Formats: sequence, structure tokens, C-alpha cells
Amino acid sequence: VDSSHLPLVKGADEEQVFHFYWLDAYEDQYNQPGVVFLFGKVWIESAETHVSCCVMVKNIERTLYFLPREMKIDLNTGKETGTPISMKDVYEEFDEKIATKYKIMKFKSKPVEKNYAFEIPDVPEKSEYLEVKYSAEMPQLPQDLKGETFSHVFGTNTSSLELFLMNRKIKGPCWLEVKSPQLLNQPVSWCKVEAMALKPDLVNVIKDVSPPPLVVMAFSMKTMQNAKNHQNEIIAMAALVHHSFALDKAAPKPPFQSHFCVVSKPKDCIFPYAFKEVIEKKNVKVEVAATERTLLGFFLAKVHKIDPDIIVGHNIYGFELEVLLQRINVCKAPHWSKIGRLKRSNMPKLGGRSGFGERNATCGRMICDVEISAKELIRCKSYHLSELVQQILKTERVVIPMENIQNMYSESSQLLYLLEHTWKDAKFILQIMCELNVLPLALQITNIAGNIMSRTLMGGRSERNEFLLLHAFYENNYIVPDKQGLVLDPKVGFYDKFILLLDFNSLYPSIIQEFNICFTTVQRVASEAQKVTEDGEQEQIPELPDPSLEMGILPREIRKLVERRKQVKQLMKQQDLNPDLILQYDIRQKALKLTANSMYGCLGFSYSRFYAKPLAALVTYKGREILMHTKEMVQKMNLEVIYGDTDSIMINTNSTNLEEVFKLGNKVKSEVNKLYKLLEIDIDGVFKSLLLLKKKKYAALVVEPTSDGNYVTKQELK
Amino acid sequence: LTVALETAECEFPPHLDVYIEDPHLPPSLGLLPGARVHFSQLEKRVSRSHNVYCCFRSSTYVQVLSFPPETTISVPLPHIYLAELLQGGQSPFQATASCHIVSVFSLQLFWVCAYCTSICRQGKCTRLGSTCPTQTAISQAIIRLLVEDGTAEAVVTCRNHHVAAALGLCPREWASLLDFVQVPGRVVLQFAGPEPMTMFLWTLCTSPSVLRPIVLSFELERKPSKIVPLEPPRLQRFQCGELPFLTHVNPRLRLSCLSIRES
Amino acid sequence: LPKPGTYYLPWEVSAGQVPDGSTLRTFGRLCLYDMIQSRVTLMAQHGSDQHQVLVCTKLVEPFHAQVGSLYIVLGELQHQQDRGSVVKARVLTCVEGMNLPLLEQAIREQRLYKQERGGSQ
Amino acid sequence: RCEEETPSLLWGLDPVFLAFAKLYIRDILDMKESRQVPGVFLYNGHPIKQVDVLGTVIGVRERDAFYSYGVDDSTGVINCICWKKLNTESVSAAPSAARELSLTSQLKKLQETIEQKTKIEIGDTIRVRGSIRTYREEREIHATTYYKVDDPVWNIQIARMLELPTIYRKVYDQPFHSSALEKEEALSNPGALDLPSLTSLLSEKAKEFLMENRVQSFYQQELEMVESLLSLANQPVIHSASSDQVNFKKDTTSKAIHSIFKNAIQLLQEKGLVFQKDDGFDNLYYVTREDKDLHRKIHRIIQQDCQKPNHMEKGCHFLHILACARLSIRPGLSEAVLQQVLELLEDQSDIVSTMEHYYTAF
DNA sequence: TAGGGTTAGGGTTAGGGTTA
Repeated sequence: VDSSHLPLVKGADEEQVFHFYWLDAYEDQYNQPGVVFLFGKVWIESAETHVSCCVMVKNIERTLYFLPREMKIDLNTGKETGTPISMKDVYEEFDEKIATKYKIMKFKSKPVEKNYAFEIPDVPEKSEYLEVKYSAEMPQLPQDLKGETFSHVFGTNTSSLELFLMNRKIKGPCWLEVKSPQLLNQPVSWCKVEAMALKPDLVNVIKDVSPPPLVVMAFSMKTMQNAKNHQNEIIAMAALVHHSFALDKAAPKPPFQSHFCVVSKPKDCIFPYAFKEVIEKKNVKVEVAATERTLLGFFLAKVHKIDPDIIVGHNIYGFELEVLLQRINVCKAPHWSKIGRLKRSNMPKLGGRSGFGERNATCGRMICDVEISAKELIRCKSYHLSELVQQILKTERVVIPMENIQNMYSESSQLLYLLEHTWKDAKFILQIMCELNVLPLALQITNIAGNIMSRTLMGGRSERNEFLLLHAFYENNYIVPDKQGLVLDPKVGFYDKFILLLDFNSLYPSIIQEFNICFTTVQRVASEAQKVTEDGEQEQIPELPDPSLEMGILPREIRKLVERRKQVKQLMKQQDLNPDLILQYDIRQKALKLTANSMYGCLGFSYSRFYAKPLAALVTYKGREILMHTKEMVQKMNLEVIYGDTDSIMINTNSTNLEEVFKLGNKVKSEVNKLYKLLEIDIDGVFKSLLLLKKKKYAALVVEPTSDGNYVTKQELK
Repeated sequence: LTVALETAECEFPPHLDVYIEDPHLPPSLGLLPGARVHFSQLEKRVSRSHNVYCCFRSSTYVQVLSFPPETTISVPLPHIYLAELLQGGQSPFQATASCHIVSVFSLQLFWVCAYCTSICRQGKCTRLGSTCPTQTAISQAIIRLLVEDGTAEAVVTCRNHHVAAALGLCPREWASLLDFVQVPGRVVLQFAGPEPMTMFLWTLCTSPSVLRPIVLSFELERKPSKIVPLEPPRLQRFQCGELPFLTHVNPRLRLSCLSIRES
Repeated sequence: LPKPGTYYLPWEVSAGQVPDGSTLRTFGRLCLYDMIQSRVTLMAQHGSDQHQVLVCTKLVEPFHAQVGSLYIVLGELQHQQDRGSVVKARVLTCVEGMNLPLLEQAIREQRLYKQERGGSQ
Repeated sequence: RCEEETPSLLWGLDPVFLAFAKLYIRDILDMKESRQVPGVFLYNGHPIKQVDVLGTVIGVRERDAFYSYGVDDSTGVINCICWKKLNTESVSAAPSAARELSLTSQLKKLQETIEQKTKIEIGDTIRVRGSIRTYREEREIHATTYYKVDDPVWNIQIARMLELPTIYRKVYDQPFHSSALEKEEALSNPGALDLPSLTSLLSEKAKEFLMENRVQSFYQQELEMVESLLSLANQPVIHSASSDQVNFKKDTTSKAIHSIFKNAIQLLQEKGLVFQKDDGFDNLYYVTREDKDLHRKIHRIIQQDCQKPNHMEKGCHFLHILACARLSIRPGLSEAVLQQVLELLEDQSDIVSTMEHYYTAF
């Protein structure tokens, strides 16, 4: 593969342009401000496959939104000078003060208009602002900058990557068209193809081709803790290799093509006699690592030659990532950057409690953790790997303490057994992840949200919701700010007869839809419960926004999601389709339902950038009101409620026949929907004989009816 | 042979090791400590850890200049502040300074085998019998302080009895503590960086009973013979007024302990 | 917050070379403890000259007395009509064995350095 | 002139930034602050973040969770703040063996010693370590640590107030540090001041220009006819040092430029970037980085373990590898060139180094 | 073929304006 030419693809505009599916984005403002790195895959006709390509864009101009004042205000005496405000006056003041004291040479200004409906005060609802475009080379203006004509400026410290991607309306990994290609004299990455892009306007969004296959690598290791200084170390490698894993269907078979292993020895013990002879007799493709530096170099070289894209493992971020980094640093392994894709030497400071440096160093590739995926997918008894295998594969997993490890080095066959155990563990984890199909689900979630692919893998629902809100508000010409439960006590009793349990669906989204809860449609003029100063035990919750008002912004998107879910559930009922299409529909709906769930958590979580306490307080008040209304109207029908929680409520039945339970549940569903059409309840389960013991504990024989009208009593305790 | 140079170019000569193998050269007469000798045409090689030393070859001539003095006299180490080591003008590598302890990083105590140096247990080795013909245990201790004199900051490492001297404990207390810790076998306190003993040491290490003004006689940790200029300034995010800011910083000095006394 | 305490050797304050109401800290050797009237007369030698300073003690009772010992007194000075100069004690500690010449040279050197730094402004 | 404070990006280069400085209390009262970063203070070009004071306590006040202390050091008075560390969840002992009973007794002794040491009354001697904070338009000293000093003879205070002026006169009343040198950023146009420095500067520029074109074979006159290289070489200092002939001023200037270019070329040669060949050409050199055949040969010989037996330890040392490469291909091979070849081979993930100067295959 | 293990490590924040 010659590096002096770029595999440009000719298009309808008779221009040899570059088409690629971007995957990862990187930036470094402290070293090369205004520089954005993009990673992706580009098809090669000569090799009849796709290879990694590097495209980097320079010449990024900052965007500012000055907030003008309606009246002139002196900056030294704080009094009005008696003159009005005009755009020319603002520009002249800016030129003679801001550029003079901040050394600003190049600047582009033009009066613009935007919309503001956030929680930040001292901002008019609608005004004619000014957009100042300048490079990042000059120092950034202070975030709290105030002038005679302008009281604030917006977008002071917004990331260049965000503005770059948002100015082109990009929704996650997608096909792109790259014009005006420039060759690179000195390659800076390990990718096969590197490109030099000069202007941000040379990209257009293409969504007409399915993404190409990627590389998924699964691996694990063994760790030994030194007794003298508690310095952990890594013993053996094991990994399973797949080359062309699909990203648009179920798990292909076979899920792997090859596997390799390498093991070493500690600083005291020695290898068993004739280990090379034993390997030759066994004929197993296992390498012997002479030293820890040797194994590290071999592992990194194998990774670089393979050049993977998706890496997976167990608790990698928690322990394995920093253990590997510490081992690399201590052993002084040359060219540590080969794990990622960029050639770097200044590794970020490890040991960060938040782990920011850990994710920063891992740029260029996709990293997935099985623990977070399992937590966000289903509910399990425990997060331990053996428990997951029991819940899925029903296979015993051996945990070997150091007592057996120390004498494990006695015979070669014992090491063969240990490495076989490690390889089996890797294969089991690979099977567990492939049957789960977490990666296609994450890809669909990213496509729906349009945010960064990598950030989804860490379970950052707040970030994806924030980016979705950013897309929605930018599509509506808005300015965003910068970045830094009731328990019910019903009638007390114990009932050993049948207990019917139900749970509402999307209580908070239903509340938002019914009452049009949105930033642009909710005011903050009340004295109800939440937002007032400390003057007594009385504060302010916003009242119900008027339904006759213009329908809100975020309810529009959640209604669009509901419509798409309804279309999907209408589509799946049709027969004679490929099973992979059915799986795609199911994962798509499930992604939609998780997005609907995360809609509430967008503002529920305290750390939200657009956190709005009044909206959360209103949501809680409406939920409590709905809960009390539902409980009262249910109990008016001579149906005592034994317990309820927000939206999951079970009603005492004191019956035995299952048909009566089903009919009563259907009647309850018919009754509850009358007041709220958008809010509906579902059969969560039926208990044959429920017994109550203490808080968060219950004993019941769960009802699992068959198609013959009968039921099977299965016991569940917690 | 450990020799110290002497030249007019630098008034602080660096130390140097001269290795004389004996497959063909028994030592010549006159080589004694405290005697000035002259050398010529030695073979230089670079160690694995980037050290400089001279090998003694067949093309080497040795000439003795002066005899050792009849009595051995000593000169106290010069007194200096810790700041002058960061200025490239004729800085010494052995000196004494008046400083004050800030905090600790870690503390380690050992009971190793007399032969294989493995961790002992109640007077027996982990690999006893296989590689141990006798039963004897010897204690070791490692500490890592962080001192300050008034114009700089450096990290100091002590070994053996120097940690006991630095903790301000009488020998009876040290012996009692070593006997008490002799039974478990090992105690590692990663008190900083990346059982009643734990709380006792945690209480002791963070009290003014140890953080006292001390007089330190320190030796530069990086041996003067070693050469490795590879240090560009780093960058971190010190913040004081609830407002982070970024600034470059020099690498931290590394020292070694020779003698610690109170004041 | 009070005003700081500047050092002053006994013979200067004995001659009244400080403004009234100033805060000073000096030294000397006790000679008599007038019990009823709460008055302390300490003395300090200077060659063939002996100087006397009167110390009110109304703010440090209870207070043990060590006859014929050195002392350090910190407070404010009030020029009385007939009694002359008396210092209002705020803290009064006892120090023994500390040599005077080191102290005198110490304040002399500190004053010299302060004046030297005062030569640039 | 408006005295500009040193930029915040160079504060850490000072050795004082991380230290506990000793100051007169009047100085810490009267010394100014910094606008770009509030919370830190600037004095005579030396930023200060931590201070250490000693004196006699003359004011005591207590609050809900923090103490108060007014210290005096014969020249001024400042407030002090000492937080009350929470001794929550007092540890309860157990009736273990005699060793644990003795250890608990020692723990109680240590606790009572600390409690006695930290008790403060009016008229004692206190030592304070910490930083500077401004609250309610007044200055205070937060305390990271503090303890009472027992000086019944006034030795430590006399020593302190004798030692401090020496510290000022030797460290504090000095212009500034020496970091990032001065003018070392570029060389203030290629003119510079030292002719060997001019040759050194020309060396990397010529190397970079050769790299940009990916030159495999070059002649010295081909580099000398380059206008940019001449302009970099043609400096006021080099013209003064090129006074060797008068009748041939142009010729002798060309000779001096040829000499400096050859000096840069041999400087590159000593780095192993370019080697030499015996082809009858004086000014012909080849860049070692692009010798693909040499890289393949070295990779093959390393795979064959440089003719070393397989049964011994895999890989070879630098010296044996150098000897094998010299004998197998060219007696004129230079050692820096082979070092560069080995480094480049390691870059392409061709071999692995178990440790320094010892490389093995896979 | 000559040093030991080579590891970078603490790097926040806390509140006045009061008596029997």
C-alpha cells in the first residue's frame, strides 16, 4: 500500500473525493488548539476490503454570541450615560476595548438573532445578538465578560469538536464526503491512510450505505500481586480474533478465527523442565515470554499488527486499564502509544479518581466493558463473572488464589491447564457478549441520539441526552449554556391469597406529554413548593403550563419517538421476514424505550448541564398527584391496595381463580386510562400466595399462566 | 575501586568506579584508600542503566603519586539550601541542609531469609529446606519522606536504622515493634500515591510527633557518574481559589539518606 | 486586633525616647514585687549604670514571682503625671539563662537590615 | 511603566512555588496580590503560595468548628484559622493478647501526648504553616499544621530572627530564576552570534529539508544550490568569519559556505542519519532511513539470531549484532547508522527488546 | 558486565454577628 496517494472515490460532481465512515473523534486544545482528529474506515478496491483512515481538519474559527444591553451602562461608575444602543456602537466599543486589551487581530462580526429559554437569568427572551468569529490562537475572552453595550457573551469555552460536528449536522458515525484532499508529509498515526483536511466545510453527510464490517477483539489476563511491595503484575495473554464481524445482524458463526497466548515466569520461580519440548510435543501455539518487557512488547506488537477497532473485557476501566498502564510505565515498554492509534509519548497522569486520563489515553479505538453492559441491559443476582456465566451459560468458573498459583509453575502440563482455563474464560465472555448483541444495540442508540459513539459505551445517558437536546435546540436556533420519590402507606395487612401486580409505563414521559412540560413553555412565577429563598418553609413549584399554549420542543421529540415506536410495532406484526430484520426491529424498539426512559433522567440527574429544578419538582408533584388519584379511584371499587410505589402498584384480590384476576386487571386498566389516555398500565405479574416479611422483602408464588388457562406456581424470594 | 576525580575544570569532581579483573592482572602494590594514584589509557563502557565506568585492560599504565596519610582526618559536609541544586552553576552532590518534614508516602517492614531473602514467617522461610539450610531472619525497613527547607521541595528515602532514627523512637520501641510485626511477616502501607497496626501507623504518621524540624545530611540519589538528560517540563492543574489553572513544573528531586539528627 | 510590639533596650525607654501610648517589648531583671499596690520594679544593668522600669500587673494575676531573675514584658506605655513611665502588662513570661549579648546583637542586626532595605525607598 | 506580573504559565519554574516560605508578618501584610489568579500573591517577582510564621499568641477566640488565633512576630499581627478535625467514631479496644493491650496503651499515650501538645493559651509560642486567604477585606492564614513550641530559654526564636535576614539577602532579594533561558526560542533571525551555533542550526534545517523530499541520494552541491539553505547560511556573522582570501572574495565565500555545509553533513553522519559508500564520489551520501534492503537484511539476520545458536538465549547484544552486520554486508558500516536501523525496525513492530541493547524475534 | 529495581506519587473544600 503506497502512502503517496489517497484512494479517492469519484462522485457525481466529477471530483475524486474521499468517502469514509467515521468512527472516533479526538482533540487537544492544550497542545494544538483548533485541531480535530477523525478516525474511520475507507473501502479499498485493490484489497477488496476496508482499512482505517485518518482525516484531520485545521483552521477552526471560534463562535461567540454577545448579549447586548438595552441601555448603555458605564463600566467604571455603573450608571447610564443617557445614550441608546446600536450595532455600530457595540462593534466600535468591542474594537476599541476588547481587541485592544486582548490582542485580537482577525475578527468577523455580524448582527444575528437567537432564542433563549434556559434557566440563566439577566437574558432577554428574544434579542438581536452579535456573532464574532475568530481563531483560537488568540487568548479566549473571559467567560464573565461584560461591556458598556453587552452584558454577556455566549459560547466562550465550548469545545471545537462540538461546533465542528454541529455546523455540518452530523448524527454519530455516518458516511461522509471529503473534498479537496491534501497529502501528509509526516504520518502521525498508525492508520493505513492519513489525510490532510484544510477547511471544515468540505464534508457532507451521507446515509445511503450500510457501515462496513469492523474488528472486534476479546482478551483477558491473569494478575499476580507481589508480596514485598504489593506491586501487581500480569502473567499470561489470551485473545480470540475475528476479522469481519458484522454490525447489522446477529452474531455470525464462527465468532472467531484464531487465538494466541503467551506466558512468563516470576522473579523467583523458574519454568518447568523442557518446557519447549513439552510445547513441541503438545503442538500448541503458545509463546514463552522471557521477561515482562518481552511479553508487553509482543502483546503490543500483535495488537498493532492486528489493528483492532472494538475491544472488550471484564472490568477493564475499573482495574485492567490502569494495571496495564502501570505495568507499561514501570517496564518502560517503548512506544506505549501503539495501544491506541495516535503516536504520542506524553501519557496522561494515571491514578485519577474519575479516570479521565484513562479514557483520554484510550483514544482511537472502541472499548466496551461487560459489567456496565450487563447492568444497563438486564437485572442479575450479582455482577460477578461466574454469576453471569451461570445465568447465561450455566458453566462453573474456577477462581484460583495465589496459593495454587505459586506452585502452579511446578509442571508444564499444569501451566497448559491454566492457559486452557484462561482461553476458555475468554471464549465464554466472547460468547456471552455475542449472544447479547450489545454492540449493534449501542450502534442503534448512537444513530438515534446522534452523539459520540464512544461516550455511549460508558453508559453516559446524561451525555447522550444532553447532546440530543443540543441537536434539538440548534435545529430550532437556540443558545445553550456553558459547562463547569414517595413511599405509599396504605391499609396495613397480610393477605396469603392471590395478589395481582401492575406497573405503569413511562410515567414521567406521559406527564410531560399530557401537560406539555418544556423549557420554552413553562414559566417560573408561583409560590408552590420548590424554588424560593430560605424565607420560611415555603417555596415555588411552577404550575401547570397552559395546554392551549404552543406545543413544546422536547415533547415534540418524545412524541416523534413514540410515533416511531408505534410504526415499528405495526411493522413487526407482518409475517414472512428475515429473522435478522426481526432482531433489528426488536433492538430498535428497545433502544427507543431506553431513550424514553433517559428522557426523564436528562433533567433528573443533578449533574445535568441544563439541569432545571422547577421542572423536576413539577414532575414529582404531578407523579404524586397521579399516584394518589389512581389509588383512591382503585380503592373506591372495593379493591384495597396493599402497596404502591410511584407507578408500580399491586391490588389485593383475595381470590384463587386466575380468570377473575385477569378480568379484574383488565377492568382496572380500562378504569385508569379514562383520566389519562397517554398513560397506560401493564400486567407486571400475578402472585399466587404473597407473604410479607419486612422492608423490601416479600415471599410469593409467582403466577406464570400457560395457553390452556392454567398457571404454574413458581417461588421467588428477596 | 571507587575513586574521586580531581580537575581544575570542575571544583566538584564526580565519582567513578574502576573495575580491575584478575584473569591476567593481580593487583599492583600501593593501591590503598586515601592514596593519590594516576591512571592512563583505560577502557570505557556504558552500563545497562546508563552508567560510566572504566575497565582495566592490557594497555593500562598505573603510577602511584603519594602515600596514604598516617592519620585519617575528616571534613564536615558543606551547608547549603535545597534551592541551589536547580541552578546549573557548580552544584555539589553531597551536602547537609536544615529542613522540615511535611508528610510521608509509604512505610515497609520486612523479615527476609538469611540466604534466599524470601519473606520469613516466625523464623522460617517460605521456601525453607528447598533453598535454605539454616533458620535465621533479618529485618529490613523502607520509608519515603517529603521534606522542605525553605526555598525548595524534595523527596528523601531512608533505609535500615535510619527510618528508626527518623521516627524519633528509642531502640527499645523499635525492637518491640519489630518483634510484634515479626509474626504476620509483612506490612505494606501504600499511604499515598497510586488490624491495629494500620490505625496505629496511620495515627503516628500524621501527627506533630514526627513532623519536626530536623537536620539532614543527604546524598544525591542519581549517581554523578550516571548521565541521562531527558527531562522536559510537565504540566498540572494546581488550584487555590476554587479556580483551576495550568502551569509547568520541574521534575521532583530525588535524594538518599545518610544521617538524620534532631534539633 | 492590637498594635505590634517593637523591641527596645532598657536604657532607651528609661530615658523616655518613645511616644506616649506606643506598644513596646523589653527585658530586665526583677528587683521588687510590691504586693498590695500591684507594682513591679525590674532593673537592668548597663556598665556602671542601672535603669528602672515600672510595670503594672493588673492583667496577669495570679502571678508567681522569682526574685532576682530575668523577665520579658510586652504591653503599652502610659506617661503618668508623677510616677513617670509605666507599662501596662499584657503578657509577662520568665526566661533564664538566655544571654543578653546575643539578643542585643540580634536586634541591632535586624534594625540595620530594616534601615538598609529602607535606603531604596 | 505598568509593571506586568509574570505570566501564570511560568510560575512553577520557580523553586519557591511549592515551598513554605519564611516572611516578616509586615511583609505578608503589605505585599500585593495577583489579578489573573485570585487566591495567590506575588512579591518581587516570586509568586508565593505557602507561608510559615512563628511568634507569641496574643488573641484567642473559639467558634463552632474553627478556632481563632492572633499571632505576633515583633512587627505585625495576623489572624490564624485552625479547623477542628473530626475525631468521629472513637475506636473501641478489644480484650486481645498482652501485645495488643500494650499497643493500645501506647496508642492512648500518643493520643494524650497530641492532646497536650495542641493545647494553646495566651502567652505561649506557636508555629503555623499554611497558605493565604482574603476574607471580609482582611488577610488570614489557613493552617495545614500547627503545634506549640516549648522554648523556656528563647533559643529557637532568636535563631529564627537571626537566620531570616540571611535568607532574604541570599534568595528573596534577587532578580528572578533561570528557566527556559533567554532568546533560546528560535535564535532571533538566523544571524545568531556563534558560528558553530550557526552550523548546528543549519544542520537540522538541512536534515528536515532532505526529509521533506525523502531524498535517497544527494550531492553536496545539490544542497548548496538551494536558495533557502544559502539564505539560512548567509548571515552577518558568517561573512565576517569568511575572510580567508581577498582576490577571490566570492570564491572564498563559496568555499566557506561549502565548509559549513560539509560540517552540517558530517554532523548528520555522526548521528547515523546518512552513511557513506565507496563509489568514487566525495560528496555522495544516502539517507539510512530509506534503505529498505538494509532493513530487510537486518531483520533476516535478527530472525536467524545473528548466527548465534538457537539452544542458547534468543537474541544478541548490541556489540555482537554490530559485528555480524559489519561482516555480513559492509565493513564500512557505522555504529550510529546501525543504531538508527535497529530503532526504525523496532518502530515497524519487527522485533521486541527484552531489555537495553538486546532484541529478540517472535 | 557492574544499581539498586526502573513506579509517580500528597496537589480540595470547610465560616460571626451574641448576654444570664
